[PDB]
Amino acid sequence: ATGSPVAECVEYFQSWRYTDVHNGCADAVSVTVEYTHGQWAPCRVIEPGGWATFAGYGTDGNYVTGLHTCDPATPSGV
Repeated sequence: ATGSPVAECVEYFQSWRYTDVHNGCADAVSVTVEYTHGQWAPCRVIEPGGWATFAGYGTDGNYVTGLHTCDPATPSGV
């Protein structure tokens, strides 16, 4: 309700250099993340209840600040 960055059911946490977005909508949703700079990862689809690792606020990274809902387009869908 309060934090609504993407499909809602997806929830990230910041564990140093690991922004774990755990979805729970029961459906696949594409989520993107906006970093303090941009370590290139602002679009990845989630599996129902799955995760999406994103370069957290590490010194070798940036810091994801906001999640965004992505449209059906994963980087390399083989």
